[PDB]
Amino acid sequence: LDGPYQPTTFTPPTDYWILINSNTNGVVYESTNNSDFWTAVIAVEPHVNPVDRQYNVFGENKQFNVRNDSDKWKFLEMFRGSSQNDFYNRRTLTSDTRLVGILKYGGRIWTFHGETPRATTDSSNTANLNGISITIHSEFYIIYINNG
Ligand SMILES: CC(=O)N[C@H]1[C@H](O[C@@H]2[C@@H](O)[C@H](O)O[C@H](CO)[C@@H]2O)O[C@H](CO)[C@@H](O[C@@H]2O[C@@H](C)[C@@H](O)[C@@H](O)[C@@H]2O)[C@@H]1O[C@@H]1O[C@H](CO)[C@H](O)[C@H](O)[C@H]1O[C@@H]1O[C@@H](C)[C@@H](O)[C@@H](O)[C@@H]1O
Repeated sequence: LDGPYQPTTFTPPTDYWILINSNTNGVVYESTNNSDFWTAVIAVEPHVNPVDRQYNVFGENKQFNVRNDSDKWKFLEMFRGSSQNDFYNRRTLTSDTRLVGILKYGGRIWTFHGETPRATTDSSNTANLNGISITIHSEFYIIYINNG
């Protein structure tokens, strides 16, 4: 509906889906409150063998082992709950549409995971929702995931 907006960093308001039109094979967005919430979504092109790729995430070079044996894009959610904790692949969205969504609502971050056209929403808790800001690397909309 509203957009597209160009890649930027901002603090999302609550109750609005951010829909990111992923158009490359790297970091799609980085989201943190710098206390209890770090999420980076990495885009993996169809049909790649296991590779150890370097990403610049929150000003640190991180190596992630990624793979994709499918015809679809893989959007890996990498999560850590503190600056000291290791990132881990918390969720994966497997998508032909290349749309990634995030919502702030009810003290939670909501995203889509699983495989289009039956991707479902899931929640992450935070003690500081209001402090979560996001750097979006692709054009985005503010309000589909499964359908385009
Ligand atoms: C159940 C469920 O939802 N399982 C999905 C899993 O984590 C759950 C999350 O809700 C939460 O983060 O953690 C919980 C643990 O306390 C739950 O286990 O998340 C993974 C990662 O996204 C899902 O797997 C991904 O999606 C599937 C489709 C596949 O592409 C995986 O390779 C990919 O990692 C996981 O979904 C289940 O995965 C298994 C096989 O490993 C089956 O495919 C299963 O069909 C699939 O469940 C289906 O997709 C879910 C996203 C959801 O729509 C569920 O209702 C549906 O049955």
